[PDB]
Amino acid sequence: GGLPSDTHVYTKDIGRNVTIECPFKRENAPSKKSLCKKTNQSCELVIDSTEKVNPSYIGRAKLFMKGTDLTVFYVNISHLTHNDAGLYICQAGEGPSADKKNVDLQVLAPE
Ligand SMILES: *[C@@H]1O[C@H](CO)[C@@H](O)[C@H](O)[C@H]1NC(C)=O
Repeated sequence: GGLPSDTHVYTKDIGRNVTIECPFKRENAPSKKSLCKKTNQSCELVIDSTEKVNPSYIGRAKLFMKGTDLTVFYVNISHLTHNDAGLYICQAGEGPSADKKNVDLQVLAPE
């Protein structure tokens, strides 16, 4: 059951949607906001605030903020597939001072 530090787990049935919460600090409010998916030593872009999106998620992923809450962004992923399962990282900013949040998506799929 090893996880990255302070991981938020989301559990969804196949074909449903998930809204991932990505907290950050004021220092990174002006910076790029992104979600990426872990591979063992790579994190592959899912979507970022420059409107770049992974072809495997286009039409299914949306990145937004809400109200005047200046300290959190959201990524909704719809039409979940078993291949969407796994670890993701939220990032606000770039480099050593970036705010990161570890996320684990569990997708329950047919036997
Ligand atoms: C997304 O899932 C929520 C449950 O968290 C549900 O209320 C909502 O209707 C779903 N939206 C779509 C477009 O499937």
